[PDB]
Amino acid sequence: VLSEGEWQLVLHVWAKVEADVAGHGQDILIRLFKSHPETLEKFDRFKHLKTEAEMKASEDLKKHGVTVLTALGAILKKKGHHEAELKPLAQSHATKHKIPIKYLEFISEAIIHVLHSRHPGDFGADAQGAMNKALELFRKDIAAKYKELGY
Ligand code: HEM
Repeated sequence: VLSEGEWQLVLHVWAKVEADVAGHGQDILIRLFKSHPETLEKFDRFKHLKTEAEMKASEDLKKHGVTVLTALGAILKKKGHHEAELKPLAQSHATKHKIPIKYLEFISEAIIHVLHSRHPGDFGADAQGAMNKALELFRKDIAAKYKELGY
């Protein structure tokens, strides 16, 4: 369970993200796809993209990054009380999009990396640790839903 102090560190840096949702979403998905190409293959929308420049030029990718970060922000602001938000997300990702938990670990690493690059003054080690804990909680709770469903 995150402490109040940990949630403050998480939401302080997240408020900085929300100033440029789309640019963060691009950086994060591109890092994900470059660092873990298996993840790109899960996206019929995006698997035609073969270079970083093509990824950065795709408006559809930018739109999707906004969708992803908007959902994540809504979850983070619940400070753990996110059951209702995770239900549909876990269901779609387990049963329709077929995303392993490990790939959620990979996107978490990309989120952390981009936050560090964009917001170093609000993302020192204490804040990095807190954000890691928040994304771990996210994964833990999705994984329990995956297990219920047999994924
Ligand atoms: C922070 C973690 C993530 C969040 C918050 C998130 C959120 C979302 C949201 C809100 C949607 C649209 C509604 C829905 O279908 O549930 C979606 C769609 C989708 N997600 Fe995620 N997602 C996450 C991680 C991932 C990862 C790591 C992958 C793949 C490696 C993935 C693959 C997909 C796919 C394939 C779709 C459908 C895209 C389409 O064709 O329109 N998601 N995600």
